This record gives sequence, structure tokens and C-alpha cells, in this order.
Amino acid sequence: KILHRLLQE
Amino acid sequence: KILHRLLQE
Amino acid sequence: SLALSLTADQMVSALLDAEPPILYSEYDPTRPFSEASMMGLLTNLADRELVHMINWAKRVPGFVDLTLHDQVHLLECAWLEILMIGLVWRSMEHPGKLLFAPNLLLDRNQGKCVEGMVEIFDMLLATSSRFRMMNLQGEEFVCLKSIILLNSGVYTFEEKDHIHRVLDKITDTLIHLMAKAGLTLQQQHQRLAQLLLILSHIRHMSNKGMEHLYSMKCKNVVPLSDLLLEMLDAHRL
Amino acid sequence: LALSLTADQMVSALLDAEPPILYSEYDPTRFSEASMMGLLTNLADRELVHMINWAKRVPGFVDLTLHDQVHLLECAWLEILMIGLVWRSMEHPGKLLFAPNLLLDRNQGKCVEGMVEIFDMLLATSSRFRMMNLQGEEFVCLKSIILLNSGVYTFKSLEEKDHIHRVLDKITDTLIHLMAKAGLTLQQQHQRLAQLLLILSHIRHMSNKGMEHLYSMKCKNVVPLSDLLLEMLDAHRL
Ligand SMILES: O=C(c1ccc(O)cc1O)c1ccc(O)cc1O
Ligand SMILES: O=C(c1ccc(O)cc1O)c1ccc(O)cc1O
Repeated sequence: KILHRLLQE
Repeated sequence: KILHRLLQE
Repeated sequence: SLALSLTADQMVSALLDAEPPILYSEYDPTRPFSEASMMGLLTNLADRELVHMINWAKRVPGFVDLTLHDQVHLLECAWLEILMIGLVWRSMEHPGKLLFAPNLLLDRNQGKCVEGMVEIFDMLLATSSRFRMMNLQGEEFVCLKSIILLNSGVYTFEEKDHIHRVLDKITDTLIHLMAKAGLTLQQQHQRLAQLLLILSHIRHMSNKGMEHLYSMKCKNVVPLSDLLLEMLDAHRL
Repeated sequence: LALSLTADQMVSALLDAEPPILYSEYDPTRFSEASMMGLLTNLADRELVHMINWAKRVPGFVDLTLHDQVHLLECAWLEILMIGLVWRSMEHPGKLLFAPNLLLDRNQGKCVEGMVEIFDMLLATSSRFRMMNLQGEEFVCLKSIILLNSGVYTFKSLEEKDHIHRVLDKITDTLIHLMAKAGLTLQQQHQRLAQLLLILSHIRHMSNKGMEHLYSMKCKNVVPLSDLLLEMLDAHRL
């Protein structure tokens, strides 16, 4: 999910 | 309106 | 208003006295549950509790000071929230179950019998678990329930100030209750916050519950009484 | 970490974490339903990206597992957008300041089907904020409370649940600190705390209605929604 990626960036 | 009447009883 | 003149102890006494009774469902154990019959028990139950609620609301200090149109609006906005908090309260001592009635105690597995219902049961059970976690007291419960009645529709509006004055009185009441319970000053404001934040979750469950009932209506799952139909129509889903 | 912060330190951290006010791409010399909706969803998508970075700076948030962070943001995202909007519009009676170049009055909500009802609830909240004279420091506390609280009930990881509750208490402590510092009596602090928290109930209500509205715009294919926005929307499974 996009959110999961943004939270890891 | 039923509630309206019930609020008077 | 004479409601603004009540002491904290008098406030609690008024609310405790106004408490509606626990009702029975017409659950018939001679036949197996269907989606239709389970939902029918719930809609029948809700209608009967509503009548007692309408009369309970009249005994909530400050409520009858408002015009019939304001009373109608407050109850229209909060009715399901009030049903739900009562349900969660009733279920406190039954972990994993929802005590809709003394003859109707359902777990989440039974809730799955109705489409989209288990999701709502899960939220209701989580809230009950939260009450247990906090050791919510009966006196606090009745304050919370009255806050919901006066607050939920208040911003869908000099009568505003009167409502906020009564609400402030109930805040006073909750603090007084926590103090008498021996909570420190810091615990007092921390618990007050914990309790009021529950109301956000109760609103959420109400909103979802309203959409769920609406879906049951639009699928002809169960017939709703005229009263229930009007309370639902008020949320124009 | 978060549990070691003082009231003043919490306020500072929250103030420093604040996201920027974005501008709309709006061309003010041209409004249709598709027009206005595209602007709002474009704005919402961009605000969301900044919100995610802001959440990471809220004390206590990064202590949670990735899964729990996702859950909280998924549940609270529209509440957070809305309270931000209400706060920006506070000094503009009757108007919603979506952006500095996008100030929409009540009647312009009529350009979008079902929008005006949402506008009316947002405007009423802004008026309530005015009536209470909400302060910037209280605002940022409230916004953090929504992040941590809205999805917290729907969570062997109860130590994470209890940790979140400890952080919530700290924010409560912080609100009270600000009120005492403003010279309010004890009775006045508790009353004001209650008034502020009850607002969160209305904000949850508006978010739920807003989510249904956004969904109804999704199935009208009037407005294309970004991938991120569709994922946030689908987390509420309407
Ligand atoms: O929670 C419900 C409820 C029903 C009857 C009642 O007496 C109390 C309730 O909380 C409920 C009602 C209808 C519905 O579609 C979903 C619900 O959770
Ligand atoms: O409140 C909304 C909102 C939109 C964009 C934004 O940057 C902030 C907002 O609060 C909003 C968005 C979509 C919708 O269908 C309804 C809304 O209220």
C-alpha cells in the first residue's frame, strides 16, 4: 500500500 | 411526526 | 433554569432515577436464527427502547426547557448512540458478548448471521472491553449518556448557551464524582479526557450502525416501525 | 521519549511538526461540479502526503509498529484534514479556507451534489471554534489526539495500546497546562477541556459523512482520485 511506503520513506 | 407527538404524552 | 441550580449530587440522583429499564426481546428459541429473524429481534427491541428513551430524555435536567423542535432534533441525532452506549454498558460483565436483552445475549459468531453486522458487533465489543479496562462506574455512565443527548445535535443548530451551560454542569458533576472517588487532581482531568474520547468512538459506531440499518431497510430484510423509520430518515442516508 | 517530555516541550514539538498551508492550482478567472471537486481532491491528496510526514513527528507515533501507524492514519485521515480546514477558516465567518487562494463561501458548496450539507457542518464547527476562541496551541493538541485516539479501540500487543493511552494522557496534561497558563480556574480548565474534546465527536461525524460523499464521487467518475486517495477511501470499506 502507498501509505506503508510513505511511512517508510 | 411520531416523535413530536410522543414527546408530549 | 432549575437544572443550573442543581448540586452535583442532585444531578447524579436525577439521572440515576431517570434510568430506563432493561427490556426483553421476543426471541423465540423454537426456531433457528435467520438473517431476517435476528435483525427483526433487534429492530423490535430498538423500537421499544426508543419509547423509554423518549421519556428518559424528558427527565434529563434542562431538556424540557428546550422547544419541541429542539428536543426532536437532539433525539433524532443521538438516538442510536444512546442505544449503543446502553448496550455496551449492559454488556460490561459479559466479555465477548453483547447483552441486547436478558434473553438475548449474542457473540460475534452469531452476529455474522446478519450481513455487515459482525463489523458493528466487533466495535461494540471493543468499547465494552474499554469500559471494563477503565472500570467505568454507573454514575459516570449516566453522565456520559446525558452528554451524548445534549451534545450530538447541538452544532446542527440563546438556547445554544443554555445547552452548553447544562453540559458544563455535567462536567462539574463528573469531576465531583472522580474527586469523591479519591482520584488525584491529575487523574481527574486524565480520566475526564479518557471518558469523553469514548464518545468519539460511540459516534463512529452510530454512523456505521445507521448505514447498516439503512441497508437492511433498502433490502427489505425486516419491516421497521413507523417511529424507527422516522428516526432513520432524519439521518438522510 | 514522548513520555519524558514536559508540557512545554510537547507544545514545541507539535508546533514544530506542523505542516505547511498549501495553495490550490485554482484559476480564479474561470466553477463547475467536476471543476470544484477536482480542486478539492487534488488539494486533499497533497495535504495527505504532508500529513504522513507530520504524523511521524507526533511524539510517540514512531514507537508504534508500521501496522499500527497505518491503521491510525487510515482511520483518522479525513478527521485530521477537516479539523485543519476548520482551523484555517476560523477567522473567516461563513467561509471555508481550503487554501489561501481557495476561500469558498457556504453557497459555493451547492456546486457539488451533497456538498452543502458537509460545508454547513464544517462552518458550524469553525463558528464553535470562534465562540470558544480556540488557540493555536490547543489546536495542535486536539489534532494529535485525533491521530492517536480514533483508531485506538479497534486494535500480545496491548502494551502498544497502553503506551498510546499514556501518550494521550500526556497530551491531556499539555492541554491543561496551556489553560492554567492562560489563567483559567480549575473549574474552568475542566469545563474547557470537556468542551474541546466534545468537538471531536462532531469532527468524527463530519468525517463519516465526508467519507460517504467522497465515495459517491468515486462511483460517479466525475473526478479522478489519486491512487493514494483511493487507498485511504477503501480502508473505510463503505
Ligand atoms: O446496536 C443496535 C441496537 C439495536 C437495538 C437495540 O435495542 C440496541 C442497539 O444498540 C443496532 C441496531 C440496528 C442495526 O442495524 C445495528 C445495530 O448495531
Ligand atoms: O473536507 C474535505 C476536504 C477536502 C480537501 C482538503 O484539503 C481538506 C478537506 O477537509 C472534503 C474532501 C472531499 C469530500 O468529498 C468531502 C470533504 O468534506
